[PDB]
Amino acid sequence: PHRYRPGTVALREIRRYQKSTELLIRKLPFQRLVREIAQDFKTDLRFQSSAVMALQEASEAYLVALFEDTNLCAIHAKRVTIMPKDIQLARRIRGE
Amino acid sequence: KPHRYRPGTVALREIRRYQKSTELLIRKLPFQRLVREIAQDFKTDLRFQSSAVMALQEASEAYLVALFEDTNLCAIHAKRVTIMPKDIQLARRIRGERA
Amino acid sequence: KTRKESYAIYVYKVLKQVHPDTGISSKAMSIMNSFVNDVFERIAGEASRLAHYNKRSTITSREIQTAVRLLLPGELAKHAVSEGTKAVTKYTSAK
Amino acid sequence: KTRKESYAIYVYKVLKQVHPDTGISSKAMSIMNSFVNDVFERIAGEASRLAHYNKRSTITSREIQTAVRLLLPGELAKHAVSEGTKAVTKYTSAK
Amino acid sequence: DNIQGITKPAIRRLARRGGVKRISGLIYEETRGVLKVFLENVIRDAVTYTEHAKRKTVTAMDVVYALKRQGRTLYGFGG
Amino acid sequence: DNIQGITKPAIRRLARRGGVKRISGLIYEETRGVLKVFLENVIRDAVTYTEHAKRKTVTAMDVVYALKRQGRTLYGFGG
Amino acid sequence: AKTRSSRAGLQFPVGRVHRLLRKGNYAERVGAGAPVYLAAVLEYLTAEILELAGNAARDNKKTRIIPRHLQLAVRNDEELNKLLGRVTIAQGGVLPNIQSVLLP
Amino acid sequence: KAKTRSSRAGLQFPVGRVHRLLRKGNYAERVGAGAPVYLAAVLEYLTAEILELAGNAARDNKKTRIIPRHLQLAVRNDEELNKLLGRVTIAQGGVLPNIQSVLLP
DNA sequence: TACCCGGGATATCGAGAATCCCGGTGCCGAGGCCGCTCAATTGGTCGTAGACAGCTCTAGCACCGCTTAAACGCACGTACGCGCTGTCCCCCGCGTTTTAACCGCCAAGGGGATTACTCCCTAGTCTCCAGGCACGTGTCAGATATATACATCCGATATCCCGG
DNA sequence: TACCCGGGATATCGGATGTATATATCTGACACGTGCCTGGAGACTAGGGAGTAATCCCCTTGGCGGTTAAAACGCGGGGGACAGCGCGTACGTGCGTTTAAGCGGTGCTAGAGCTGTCTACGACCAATTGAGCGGCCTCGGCACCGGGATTCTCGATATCCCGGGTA
Repeated sequence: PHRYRPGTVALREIRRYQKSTELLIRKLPFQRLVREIAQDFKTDLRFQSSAVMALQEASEAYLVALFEDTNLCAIHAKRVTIMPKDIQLARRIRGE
Repeated sequence: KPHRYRPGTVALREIRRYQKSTELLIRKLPFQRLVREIAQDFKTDLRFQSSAVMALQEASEAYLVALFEDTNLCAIHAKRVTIMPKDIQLARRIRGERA
Repeated sequence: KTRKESYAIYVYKVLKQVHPDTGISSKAMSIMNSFVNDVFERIAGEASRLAHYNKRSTITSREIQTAVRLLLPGELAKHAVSEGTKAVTKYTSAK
Repeated sequence: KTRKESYAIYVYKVLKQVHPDTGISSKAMSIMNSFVNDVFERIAGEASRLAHYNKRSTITSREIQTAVRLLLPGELAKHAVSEGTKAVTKYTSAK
Repeated sequence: DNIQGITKPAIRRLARRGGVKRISGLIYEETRGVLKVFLENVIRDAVTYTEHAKRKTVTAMDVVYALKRQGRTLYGFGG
Repeated sequence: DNIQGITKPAIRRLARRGGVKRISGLIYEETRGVLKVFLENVIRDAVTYTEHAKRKTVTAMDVVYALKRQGRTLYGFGG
Repeated sequence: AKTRSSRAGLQFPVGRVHRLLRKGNYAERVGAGAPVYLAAVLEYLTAEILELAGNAARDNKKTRIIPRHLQLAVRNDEELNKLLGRVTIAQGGVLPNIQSVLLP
Repeated sequence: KAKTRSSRAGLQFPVGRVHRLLRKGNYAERVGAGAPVYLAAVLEYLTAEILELAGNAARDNKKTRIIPRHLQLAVRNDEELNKLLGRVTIAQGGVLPNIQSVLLP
């Protein structure tokens, strides 16, 4: 029964996803979330497909830059585990 | 015996004293010499209004005070109370000022 | 001796209308003047951008209204749009 | 069927003049078109601001030159001002 | 309510793209919160532009103008 | 060379205004570096505006326009 | 000779706002509802900020608003802080903020 | 005698379209002639630099068609193009292959 | 005690899962050709924006003398940074089972966009005049010296508690 | 080996230091009046940007069948985050010494800041034509399936050198 040590598949995935360019969030649940959030601003809103694709591109770019800053906060705290402490520190130093 | 406080009490006393004041903390004349020296490397024989140097000093002090605020939050985040150049570099990197 | 325009007397008028006994220094008057210029430029900028987006060349009250709803955060937008619409009604129905 | 203007053929011409064998996809063409529009708006914005500061109403080559020296970081500014001044000389001394 | 559609593997993939090796368990709800706030800001502005155009369909240009106003310029969708 | 005119007590006062209780010794040179880089960026832009106005005196409006371009709007000096 | 400020019940000048919208090169055409509405908005923001600043001057037992009072008026309100987050007010200083972990 | 100003100025980007965008865009009352020539020159230079670095990164990837990913690498591996486009998201580009040192075994 | 027994850490190899490279095949989007239409160009005409000369008078820069406020340096001690170590629990890899994301195909209609037509709102001119600004003058808000009260905060100490 | 006395952690009040609250003085900066002039306002006209009606066809939404990649659910374990401990070193506090930053003056002059003149450079208008865009097409570069080389991982195993109780 082969089993890797903890850490090796994580680093393998870090490499696989830093080489790839495809969208990581699934398309349809993100679309439902966007329509749900829009609902609380105007009823009966329609959406071009490219509008939801643009929202998804920008949302994923934002969350990836956020996890990069969060990883730098974790490393700064002598840890290899990201924590909600780290996300809150990142957004605070970033000014959000 | 000569009276002496413990480390920390005068620091906090000064924190309160300077968070109440609004005056400029850097002295005026050495900052003016630094501003003229840096300008020299862009164009020779430049003149400056007095309000121009006051504006430079106002913005520079506001910038360094916000920077030390973020640096203190990084230090506290690392379970420390002493700021370090690691902390300044982390602050400036996350703030986007590295380049 | 060129007359430099300012918002100083208008800020002073609104200050007397909100606090009749409190005066104001000249440095705080400079800060209020720069605040007024800044917010002016922000709103007129966003309104010009809105007009360019919609292939229009006329800045009307609708552009300023949507610029205020974009730029002011939340409740400041709600009260200012109300105040602004009030002043345009009083303007369009006056003598 | 309204003709939507673009910079696509001009980007393709400059691509053939810098890499004769490499083509380009349509998504990268969209990204280059948006880059050109963006840098255009940035430079024309800063130039308009410069003209308003100096109480002027004419955007000349000097305003665009100082806008480029403000907006482009360092060596991109040095080479582009040179290239731009070259093209204005060739323009002002042509037949 | 559809915020759970942002699954735990999807947040893990996003973290992998950011270079994160190890992820604690309380991250996922925190991340759902932050993404929810981001889309709130962006879609509000986009809907405002739709309101001003007297239209009922939110175009991609609206989302581009909105992200650009917020200082996050997106290339590849026009404009 | 005049960068030492930014003294150790002045950096300590600035840190006190930021709320810092304890300061390590390597801070001071690091801070001299960061301030030097900040003024470099700002004065370069201000000098550019002076160059464009065909003048020899750097006005306060030049420094205000420069700080504003860099996203740090300063009130109280005109404009 | 009734001015448009008094006609609209306002204090900020509708004529100066209108000629700054004309000279500022924002569009080709500028209506009449636009400078009235914009003067109304500007008057409201000036009113709100000078109100909070007079309050902070009263708390400090003073009858003259200084820069420090504008600083406190802006940074203790949430929406004016969001509005003026990227703005430095000169001669203002900072809020009296001391972190919890530094206290004994 | 219908020689266009693009060819007259020795450039490729259209000086006429740049000039009519400076007029339509409501930037100033008057617009000279040196302004659209100079601005078309600057725009041509930046497009040249970006497509140069992008063809290099496409060649290094053994590809003959520049994709978004290649523009991403071309911009983010250059320092001054990164300073120019620091706050700009390129769609379909991803990120650089960056792994921190402390995470490695 | 010196034993042969026994827990910590090192190099070394070989199975083993994963990934890169290499051919082989299909398919669809990028490059290229053609009509045409509308915007780039050329020629001409005014009007005023800006380059230029001259004058002024404002403030920006060098120069000295006191004056303490603050920077500099040194001793010293203690409090915090950091390394070590021990625990435990939480997250990570992996197998199994569920489930909803995706494709693809089609259908109905909401509204995005385009064109035409009228019409009225603003740009522009001209004339008049009064509100806003520069300038002058008073007066009191507050900055500045001194005098006691009112919180911390640190050491002597008051007493608890083992120990060499 | 029992009494007495030395060290350590945690409440208490004296007492020393800095700090918030009471008067007196003196100022100089804010508030207010005056001349005036230049920008705001009123009136009138032209036209072209914008509102509105009709049309039509694009594309957005809704629904169904399958199928298959991905998400959800649990096992077991190690490895990393979290509480405890000690050292030393390097900062913070206070004291004397001393370096220079501020204040107050005048002198000067370079250069900002206005005024009048005047031409050349750009807006505006009409003709015309060719460059740039919609539509079409074909074909080769990219996507993709499969196999082999390779490339790092990880366990099993032989081997090793330092100190607490077995035979």
